[PDB]
Amino acid sequence: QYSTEIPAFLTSNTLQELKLPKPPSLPPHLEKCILNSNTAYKEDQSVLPNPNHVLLNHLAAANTQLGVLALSATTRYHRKYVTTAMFKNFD
Amino acid sequence: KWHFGVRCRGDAPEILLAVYRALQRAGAQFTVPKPVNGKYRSDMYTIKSRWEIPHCKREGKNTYAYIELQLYEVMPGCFMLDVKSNGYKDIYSHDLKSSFPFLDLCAMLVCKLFSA
Amino acid sequence: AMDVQETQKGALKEIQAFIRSRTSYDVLPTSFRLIVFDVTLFVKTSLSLLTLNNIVSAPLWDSEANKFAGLLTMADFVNVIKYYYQSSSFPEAIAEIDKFRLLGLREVERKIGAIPPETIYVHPMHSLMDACLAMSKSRARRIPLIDVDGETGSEMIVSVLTQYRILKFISMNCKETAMLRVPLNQMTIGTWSNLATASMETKVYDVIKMLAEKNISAVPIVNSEGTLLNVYESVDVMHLIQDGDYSNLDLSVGEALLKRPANFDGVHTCRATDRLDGIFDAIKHSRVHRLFVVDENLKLEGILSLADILNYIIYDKDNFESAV
Ligand SMILES: Nc1ncnc2c1ncn2[C@@H]1O[C@H](COP(=O)(O)OP(=O)(O)O)[C@@H](O)[C@H]1O
Ligand SMILES: Nc1ncnc2c1ncn2[C@@H]1O[C@H](COP(=O)(O)OP(=O)(O)O)[C@@H](O)[C@H]1O
Repeated sequence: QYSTEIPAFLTSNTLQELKLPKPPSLPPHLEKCILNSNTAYKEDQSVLPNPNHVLLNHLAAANTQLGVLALSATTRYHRKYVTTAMFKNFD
Repeated sequence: KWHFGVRCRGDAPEILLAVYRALQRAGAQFTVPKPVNGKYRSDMYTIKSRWEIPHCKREGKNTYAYIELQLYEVMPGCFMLDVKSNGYKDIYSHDLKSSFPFLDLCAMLVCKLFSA
Repeated sequence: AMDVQETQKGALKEIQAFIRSRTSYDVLPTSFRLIVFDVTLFVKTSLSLLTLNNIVSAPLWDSEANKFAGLLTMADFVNVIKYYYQSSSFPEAIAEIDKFRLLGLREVERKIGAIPPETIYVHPMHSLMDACLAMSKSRARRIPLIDVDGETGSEMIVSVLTQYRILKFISMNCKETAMLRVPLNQMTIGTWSNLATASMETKVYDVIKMLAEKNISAVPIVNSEGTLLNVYESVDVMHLIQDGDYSNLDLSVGEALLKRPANFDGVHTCRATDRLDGIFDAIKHSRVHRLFVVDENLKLEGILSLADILNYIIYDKDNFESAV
């Protein structure tokens, strides 16, 4: 069931307040991003290890010092994996 | 340097608010918490959104993109806002999983979170 | 079938058959990275991103349409520079580049003749032969593998295939490379006259004009005696302009070759008596982009290029530089 409007209670506002639940803690598998792996320039620097089929399609991000956005996701193409890394402006 | 999602600091529902507003500014649509009689349930930090895909909107095709967000406490005071793709579906028929436009949308979202 | 040049004859036959029976998909590693730029990135940024990620090329994404927007390679820069040198009476006009977004660089090229009107690529599930024919129909030395997600109509850039990685693939997968035992000087292959050559004294922009005019990816540097010393590659141009110093173009080749990081695929040489069997082996274990053919005393005789080799196996028996 979708919706277009900001839930009201998140403007009460807002300390006071319910003393609402925490989100769950970070599970161990999002601790590591395969992009940080370049075992491979020996000699094909594009090779990554096999991903982990839980983490297909999760956005990852990275600091550039260049004033653009670094984004990436991993996906199955037929039986092979493509991690695409996008460099993109903000405007 | 690479890590999943986008980092967040501060107050958990303060961040939940910002994400909600950020969706609203992109024109995404979203699920919303529903309490247990009381009483807000921890899954409120699980947001399913739906995004009209602009270049399909340009044809005038009704094709949508499904994106799930999830908050996780990392340290005390530090959070990962995790973003994952549930795929695309047009209102019609009749089996690739591209990262696009999923990545172009996370790009939009991130612009909204920051221009806030 | 049972002697050199009749054994080679047959061996080539298997190799093309091998080529046709595979797809571009098949060449790809089972899990790899692909770096993609927004077409609206500024030129300086994109240069900084190639170097930092250690790449010489990247496919462009037109993100509003979700469409592949061209392939960015050192050729784009080599062609714009040539143009400015041949046309502008103003040496500092070249500096202007830095203001361009990749999209506006591509328009200048479009307007200037330097780019094809529609936009070369292949389906990754089609035949590997498809990839070669195209890369040899245009003299492009790499090609995008593009598919389409029918749920969105958006395009899916799967990979970019280089000539080098096709040949490596062939070297590792075809036993029959070892049966190509015919010396180069018997076959008809490579270029053996009218070499574009340069010396240390030569100016970089003259080397760049040679590169654009002959649609060649590299230029050998020789001494007065014509011994081979080194090479100046279109990828070398990237290292001179990376900091916005477009005056590094007036450097002599020698000066510019000192600014080169170690890193450098090296320069590969063979004798004229060398055969294709050994070369596929050099390829199997090392990153060769071309072979200079030399004599006892390192004197240049000719050039055996990757296109050259691909073209020899795939076929049955002044302006502008293509994607590099
Ligand atoms: N756009 C890109 N994204 C990711 N990796 C790339 C890209 N372009 C080149 N590479 C990688 O850089 C390395 C050097 O390749 P390159 O110089 O482009 O051609 P070649 O395939 O002849 O080595 C290879 O491991 C290749 O996979
Ligand atoms: N310096 C040169 N002079 C004349 N012809 C060349 C030169 N370098 C390469 N060629 C030839 O021109 C064509 C361009 O090949 P290409 O793959 O661009 O060469 P490379 O990548 O080694 O610079 C090929 O037929 C090649 O044999």
